[PDB]
Amino acid sequence: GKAEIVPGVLFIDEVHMLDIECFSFINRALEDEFAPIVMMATNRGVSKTRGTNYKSPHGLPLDLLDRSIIITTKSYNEQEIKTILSIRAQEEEV
Amino acid sequence: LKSLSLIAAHSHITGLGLDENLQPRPTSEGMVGQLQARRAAGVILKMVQNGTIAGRAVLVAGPPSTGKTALAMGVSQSLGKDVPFTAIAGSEIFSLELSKTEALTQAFRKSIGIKIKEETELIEGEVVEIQIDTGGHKQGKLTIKTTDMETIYELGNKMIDGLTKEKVLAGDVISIDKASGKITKLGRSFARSRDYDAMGADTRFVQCPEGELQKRKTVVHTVSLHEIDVINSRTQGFLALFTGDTGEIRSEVRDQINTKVAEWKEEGKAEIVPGVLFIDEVHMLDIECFSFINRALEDEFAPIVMMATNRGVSKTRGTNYKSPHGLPLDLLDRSIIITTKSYNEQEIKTILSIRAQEEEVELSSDALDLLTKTGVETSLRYSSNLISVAQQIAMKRKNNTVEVEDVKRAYLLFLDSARSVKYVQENESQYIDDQGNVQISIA
Amino acid sequence: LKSLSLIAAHSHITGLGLDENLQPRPTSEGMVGQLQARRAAGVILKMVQNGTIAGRAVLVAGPPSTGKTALAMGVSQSLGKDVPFTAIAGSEIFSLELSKTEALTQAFRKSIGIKIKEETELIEGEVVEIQIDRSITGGHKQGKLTIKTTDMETIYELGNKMIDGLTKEKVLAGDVISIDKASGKITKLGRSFAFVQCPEGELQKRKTVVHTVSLHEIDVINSRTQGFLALFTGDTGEIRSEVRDQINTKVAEWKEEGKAEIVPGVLFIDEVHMLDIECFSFINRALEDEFAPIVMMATNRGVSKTRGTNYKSPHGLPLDLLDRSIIITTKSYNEQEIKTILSIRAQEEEVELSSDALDLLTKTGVETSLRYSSNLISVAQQIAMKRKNNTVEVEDVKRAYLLFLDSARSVKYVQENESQYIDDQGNVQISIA
Amino acid sequence: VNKLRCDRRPIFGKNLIDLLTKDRRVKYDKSSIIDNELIKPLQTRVLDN
Amino acid sequence: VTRTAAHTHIKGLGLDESGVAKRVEGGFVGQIEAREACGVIVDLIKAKKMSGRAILLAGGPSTGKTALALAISQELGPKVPFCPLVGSELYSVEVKKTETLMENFRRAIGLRIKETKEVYEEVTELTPEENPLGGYGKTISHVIVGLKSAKGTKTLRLDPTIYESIQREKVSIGDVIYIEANTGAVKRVGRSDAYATEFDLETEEYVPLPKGEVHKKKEIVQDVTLHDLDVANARPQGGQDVISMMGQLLKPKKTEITEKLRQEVNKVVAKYIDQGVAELIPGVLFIDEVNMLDIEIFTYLNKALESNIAPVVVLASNRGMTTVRGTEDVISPHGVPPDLIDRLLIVRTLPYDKDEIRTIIERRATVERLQVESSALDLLATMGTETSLRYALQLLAPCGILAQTSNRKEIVVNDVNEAKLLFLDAKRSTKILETSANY
Amino acid sequence: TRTAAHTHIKGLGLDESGVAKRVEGGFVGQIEAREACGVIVDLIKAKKMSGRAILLAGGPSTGKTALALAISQELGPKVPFCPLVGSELYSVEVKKTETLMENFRRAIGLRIKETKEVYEGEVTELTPEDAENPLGGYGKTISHVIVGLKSAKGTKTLRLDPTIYESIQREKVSIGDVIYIEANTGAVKRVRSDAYATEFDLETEEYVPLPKGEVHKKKEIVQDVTLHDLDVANARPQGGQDVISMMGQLLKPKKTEITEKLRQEVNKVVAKYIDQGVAELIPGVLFIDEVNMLDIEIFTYLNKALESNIAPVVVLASNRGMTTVRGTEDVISPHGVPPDLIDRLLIVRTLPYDKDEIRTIIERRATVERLQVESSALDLLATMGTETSLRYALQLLAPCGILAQTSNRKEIVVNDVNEAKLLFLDAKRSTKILETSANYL
Ligand SMILES: Nc1ncnc2c1ncn2[C@@H]1O[C@H](COP(=O)(O)OP(=O)(O)O)[C@@H](O)[C@H]1O
Ligand SMILES: Nc1ncnc2c1ncn2[C@@H]1O[C@H](COP(=O)(O)OP(=O)(O)O)[C@@H](O)[C@H]1O
Ligand SMILES: Nc1ncnc2c1ncn2[C@@H]1O[C@H](COP(=O)(O)OP(=O)(O)O)[C@@H](O)[C@H]1O
Ligand SMILES: Nc1ncnc2c1ncn2[C@@H]1O[C@H](COP(=O)(O)OP(=O)(O)O)[C@@H](O)[C@H]1O
Ligand SMILES: [Mg+2]
Ligand SMILES: [Mg+2]
Ligand SMILES: [Mg+2]
Ligand SMILES: [Mg+2]
Repeated sequence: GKAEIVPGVLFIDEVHMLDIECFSFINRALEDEFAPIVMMATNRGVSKTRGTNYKSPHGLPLDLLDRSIIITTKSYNEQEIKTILSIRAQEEEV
Repeated sequence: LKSLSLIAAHSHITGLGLDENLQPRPTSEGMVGQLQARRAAGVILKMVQNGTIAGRAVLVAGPPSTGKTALAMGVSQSLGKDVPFTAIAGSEIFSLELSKTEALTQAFRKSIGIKIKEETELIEGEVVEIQIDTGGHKQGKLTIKTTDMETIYELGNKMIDGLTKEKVLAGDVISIDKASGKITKLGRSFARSRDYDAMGADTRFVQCPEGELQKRKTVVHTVSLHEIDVINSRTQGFLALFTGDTGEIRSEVRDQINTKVAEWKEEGKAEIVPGVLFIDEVHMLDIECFSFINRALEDEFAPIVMMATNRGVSKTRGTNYKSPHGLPLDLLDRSIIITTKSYNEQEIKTILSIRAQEEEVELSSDALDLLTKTGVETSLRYSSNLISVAQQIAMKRKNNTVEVEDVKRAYLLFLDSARSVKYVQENESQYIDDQGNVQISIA
Repeated sequence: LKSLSLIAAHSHITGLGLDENLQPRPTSEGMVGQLQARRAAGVILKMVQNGTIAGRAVLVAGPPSTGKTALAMGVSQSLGKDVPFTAIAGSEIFSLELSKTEALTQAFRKSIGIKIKEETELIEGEVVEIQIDRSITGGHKQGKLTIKTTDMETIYELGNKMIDGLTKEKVLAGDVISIDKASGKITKLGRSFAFVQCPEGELQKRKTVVHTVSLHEIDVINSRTQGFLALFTGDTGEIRSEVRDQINTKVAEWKEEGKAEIVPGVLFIDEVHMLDIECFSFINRALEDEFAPIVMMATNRGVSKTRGTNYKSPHGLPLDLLDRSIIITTKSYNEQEIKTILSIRAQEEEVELSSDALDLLTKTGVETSLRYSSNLISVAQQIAMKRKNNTVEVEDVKRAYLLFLDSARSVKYVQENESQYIDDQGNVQISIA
Repeated sequence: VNKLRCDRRPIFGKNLIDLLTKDRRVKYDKSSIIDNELIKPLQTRVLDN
Repeated sequence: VTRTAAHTHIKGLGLDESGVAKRVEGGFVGQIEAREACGVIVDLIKAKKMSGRAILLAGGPSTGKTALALAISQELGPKVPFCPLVGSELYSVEVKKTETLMENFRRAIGLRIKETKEVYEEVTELTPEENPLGGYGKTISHVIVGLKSAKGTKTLRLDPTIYESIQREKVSIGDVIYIEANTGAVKRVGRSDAYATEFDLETEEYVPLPKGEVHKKKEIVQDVTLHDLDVANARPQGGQDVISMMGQLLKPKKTEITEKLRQEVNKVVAKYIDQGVAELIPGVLFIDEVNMLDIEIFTYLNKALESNIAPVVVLASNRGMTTVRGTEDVISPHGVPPDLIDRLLIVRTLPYDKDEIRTIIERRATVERLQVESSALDLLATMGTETSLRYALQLLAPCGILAQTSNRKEIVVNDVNEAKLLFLDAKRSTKILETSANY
Repeated sequence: TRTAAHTHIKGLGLDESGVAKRVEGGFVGQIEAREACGVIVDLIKAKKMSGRAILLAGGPSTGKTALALAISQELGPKVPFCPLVGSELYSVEVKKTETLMENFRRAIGLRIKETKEVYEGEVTELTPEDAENPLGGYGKTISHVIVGLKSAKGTKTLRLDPTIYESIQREKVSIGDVIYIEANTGAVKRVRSDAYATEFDLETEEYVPLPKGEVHKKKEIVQDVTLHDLDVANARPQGGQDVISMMGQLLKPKKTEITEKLRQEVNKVVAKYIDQGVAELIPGVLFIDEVNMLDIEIFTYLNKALESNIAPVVVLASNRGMTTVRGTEDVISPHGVPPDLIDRLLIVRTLPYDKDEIRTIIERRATVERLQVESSALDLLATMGTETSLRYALQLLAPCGILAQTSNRKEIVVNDVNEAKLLFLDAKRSTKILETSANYL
């Protein structure tokens, strides 16, 4: 009762570009008793997996792909672009 | 087992000590067979022990698990002590701060043997008890009281102010050099053990030596010349003996040391001691290494190397062409070949029983014969692991003998390589290819 | 003064022997032939001595052993003196304490220089009397040194620390001595005897001294504290650009006011036929820099892939840097040219060859290369010296030729016996049977 | 305290200082008598510069 | 204030003397053969009778290799050393990876050392005062120093070095010390409480008065491996001049351990154990993701397994007919060459079953202190059986989040389908990425 | 008392007027190669040309290393010989260019010689030679100082300037222990004598017997040092409490990139000493063998450096033929060397010997090893050596002799050699073992 644990969450980008040794590192880390939650994303789809000779969906092999969970994201229509740009403009007070 | 050594896969084999006839025996020191191989190994060991001819070479081939590493270790054991053995594997030369060529040169520099002698003088037993009649040291003579002679030594400018150096109460055994040397304390006396309850770390108590004082002592050292290289590498090069920051030793130091050892050998102050080099599985090494050794093994100081590999017709690393044994013809020309043979049932069972003895493991007839069958259809190493696992089963089964029960339990619960491959080929669905082809789905 | 050397290949030609209009003599000042190459060298040297133009790439191509480097060294020597000039090669671009970027940067920086003038004062004469008041084991002293010439009697004085400065070494009462005022440094002009006469003239003389220093040296001396060690040890890398900009504006305003004077140098690069495309783009950016020495190049091949690329660009150089470069191509030698070269090489070796020696040298130059002749001359001369006469007849040359080998003969010998020596699949033979 | 002494006395080292001094001695005293100017080390070069 | 990450639901293999397993015990369900083999191996390990044993198991992802490793690590207790590190950590920077593997073998083997020490402790009184007996100025070699403590005072003089230690501690008359007589130096407890309160403020701690008799004596038992001794011997520990402070301020780097140091440490540890100071225990080594190692390691281990001190290692490869990383034609089962598999045996770790998987999910619900309904549990277990248990495992917690946001303490089919909609899996991504104009 | 396929090749069978005979000087055969190398040795002694090079062409055991060691022996201590292979050039610590510059500066030597007067003896006395103070003040003014000395059979008193009193003051000469003073340089230097050694029971004082010879003598010193030694002495900072030197010593100095400014200054100073006659330059022969592995960058670099003024001769050795040049596969050139170098360099060929010469080689190697074999077995030894190889017979003779010695013999007869050749194999038998056995052997 002297310290206070604050188990935050780590954010990483360009995971298709990640390499197999990092893949194994995170694979063991996920099974470890101490591992903060992960926000990992691959902008490219069905891209070459860096550090290996083979390409798999998301640029990630099926092992970590099944180990983790997936949230898909689709593109925008025009009206939300209009609203976002209007918000940008009123933020820029023009 | 002087060190914390527990056991070896080949601990029963300690020494290729062939008899005076050098004619091989069907059984000797635990090894069986290798008759012509053992005869040639004895010849090689004698040639190494000769210590007058350098630049020899012997090659070892044959399938592994035939005692090749055991062969080299037995050769080293039969060579006795005072001959350090270079324990370097193939995957130890591709170092970062040490390039392969000068790493091999350093291994050879360690492999050499040499002896050195030196002589010094001291005074023993100087229970002094100075008493003079302030400073200046007027009438500077000190009482000296050892076991044999108890007199008063006269001093001079260097001692009458050297006795005030190393400020002591003069109730202890001290050493001085009669050859114009300094004063060194070797510890206090037992009477000084009681005066202070808890003696300081500096203060130790040792008796007055039982004898005279003027001791002319000779000392002998066996230090490799590479250690002297590390010592004199810098102004204070004593920290680097163990850390490992040698730094790709230059050849000028090498030839200077060669000249120094030659002149000391001519002076008689130093004499040589033969050395050996041994690295296992030479095939997985760069062609550059073979090219370098093919020239560096005919130098004046060229200890023999125990070449050994087991591969077939392949390519020498660092090239593209097909090569014999995965080795260049130049290296496969200036050497002689040692080969091994497939195991037979008798030596298989004898080796298994000897290993069981080394493991403090009792084996009965049925278990011994079944494990001999395993070690003849498979290799002997599987049976050497199975004896251990079966003795574990037995001592968990409230008995010490090993029989069909523990062996069969091991056979069911431990898989042979061939049946393992068959299981892999018939259950590939759960396995993964290079492209990450895995059938995680079940139903 | 003379720098140590031996009989070098390029120790045979000095300068180009040009004219006022830079017209080329067929054989003058060592250089033989290459008339339009000589004209190009002359226009280049006038261009660089003009000083109004910076950063112009020039490339030279030609067949192997065609005097390109000879012309380059002639141009370099023809640059006169008192002006710095730096040269590098095709494998010194890389570095570990420096990046290739910074290595090329320093190579460019070293050529340009500056010269700052200053006034200097000096006292000179002969110490013929001396009297120092010095207590033994004390801390207070004075002195009177009578440094004099043969014109007048002058007992000079020393201040607080000057006693040690003028008594550091032996000072006697006849010795010709010259000391400086602002430093008190001692310079041994020579002992009077036991051997220089007592000097005449006035004691105290004034003069001017100009000090030269390169751009990179100025950058490295003042950037940090330990850089003085880097003047010799080179213990620095990627100097901070703020110091570079400060020294650049300092040099600009010094030139504007006129305290100092610029002495622009030249950077030389040869055998650049192999180099990374990153270094080629480095050249492409450095050429238009405001301060830029004239840069030379060299090549031996034609269509070839530049390092760091995969396209076989002509001249071994990317087309962008090709276009922004001045090409001076060289062609083969004339038989007159090669025999004149052989004669001048022989007289540079001062080996008194016979007429038949030069005849066979020219025949070999027609048949094969010229440097092989430049070694056959030496071996034939030594074989003739084995006969002790200072002439070489057909016998020595023929024996040397039929005992030694050029490329083609050994090539054909290996061709007819490919199974003897090591081949690409690695088989060699030791036994004749 | 007997145990203390018995443990304190053996502080032996692998390579003695005497084994180093004999390896750091001078056999040839000197050579190249004129050498005060063939080097003139950098510590003096800074002074001269 | 708890965190359970795919574990803490396992506490042991759950076996007996007769090798009888339990269907649901210790967080393990099923795997009769694997549990029997692991029990036999750990029973062999506990005897300390051998060294260098090895074993390879063929187990796919989520089959339970890491669970078995953790259980076996807990079988031997916290005191038995263990260092299971990732197979990609071998490829280091400042030290060659074979040297790192030797360092790990050195770390794995354990030991238990001990030492008995005495110590004295405020200061009652003080009387300072030998003869030069010659030309020396004087000879100070004894000073009576007080020793208050709490349960009795025993002042005593020793070697003068203790006196200079007293000045080194800069302790006043009313200052408590803690002087271990083994070295004669000073360890400072602090100031005292008796001669305290000389001022209303004091940055220096008053420090509680020492408790007990002054002539304190004790014994300490510590289990320390050999690599700590090696790294301690490598760098200096004391010093007073510039070298010591600059070296300590300098950042040490990982280096290569020399074999002569190995001989020295073996000699000294043998000398100490022969006096009864230390007792011997072997180690345990585990590496996961081994098939990514290169052929040079896979063939150096052929001779490294012959090391006489090397503890028991466990080898774990999950793939099949794969070439060793960096091999043009050395293709082997599980990416391990045959000349290496000729030194160890093979176990088969297989995936789970229907009731097995549903009990796994229920137990994970228990350790996550969440209540699971039969319908949702069966749906999770079934869709795990078709594709993957880990999907249900990673859906349990967000489903509990949904239930909490619904102000309920159970998972309903609504929650699991909502998590399924908001969170996909690998299978749904195997047929959806192709129709993406933007990569 | 050691031998490794050597200790039988000395010289080249040379002679005045450059003639090589059949069987003499260790070497047998190769009259052309030996005469060419003798001419090369004469060229090296001439010290006229700069940076020449000659390659070799042949199979195994043709003399390449033997010829290199022969010329190295012929050089002697006067001219340094530096053997090397390009594989050692793979210096991780520093770049290849700096390594080649360092090898170049190592292969350039300078021989220094000087003689300093020495006045020896033992100080018999020390007295002032007073004159009245002429300048400001009166009293004492020593005119000069004369001090006696006596070495064995030589007694003489040195008259010297009075200033040596400070030396007497500075060196604490005491009386009659050690004297080191010259006529012009002056000042005494001290290093007692054994006559007083027994006056103290134990001390830390030095003693020496009486000096020998006359009071005045001279000493001659010759020292050949490379310019690289001067360069590294200039570069490496040595000293004490000064921050630069002790910081460098703490830092464990590495191969710092010495600036060419210091190198050129060293060259200038060396030349200015050499021309004065106090010094003279001597070259050094760099030798590199088995050069096929050398890459294209080093090929171009050596082609550039071949023209250097200070460049010493570098002799190169290899045995390849129709191969692909190492470094990159674009150049498939003879001898693993691009024609950019082959056509610009002198090629020398070698070839194995005849049965008589090779048999003499085997016999002489047997003689050096002190073992021997009679004709009835040495005939078949020669036949098998012709069949198999030279190195095969040379290396396998020792096992035969050792087996005979352990079999209570000194000669080598038909049995021992028969079973020895029965047991061991060679390269062709190695390939046969490769492609016959089917049990991984
Ligand atoms: N002649 C023999 N006598 C007793 N044991 C033997 C004999 N030959 C082999 N062995 C056993 O077989 C093993 C051989 O292993 P080894 O050949 O040294 O491995 P590697 O082939 O990797 O060098 C040893 O552990 C040894 O116990
Ligand atoms: N016209 C010439 N004048 C002087 N020297 C020449 C001439 N032609 C060739 N040489 C000599 O032949 C060698 C050929 O080198 P060079 O033509 O300078 O470069 P490259 O070898 O790259 O063509 C030079 O070292 C030079 O000494
Ligand atoms: N037989 C089992 N009983 C209970 N839980 C298991 C079992 N096998 C695996 N698990 C659980 O599954 C989770 C993931 O297992 P994982 O480490 O991926 O297995 P593997 O190492 O075979 O890939 C672990 O946290 C573990 O608790
Ligand atoms: N021509 C030769 N004359 C004398 N000895 C030779 C000759 N050739 C080889 N040798 C012997 O062989 C050894 C060197 O072999 P070497 O010729 O270098 O082999 P390679 O031709 O493969 O380079 C030397 O120790 C020497 O005793
Ligand atoms: Mg994993
Ligand atoms: Mg082995
Ligand atoms: Mg040229
Ligand atoms: Mg050689």
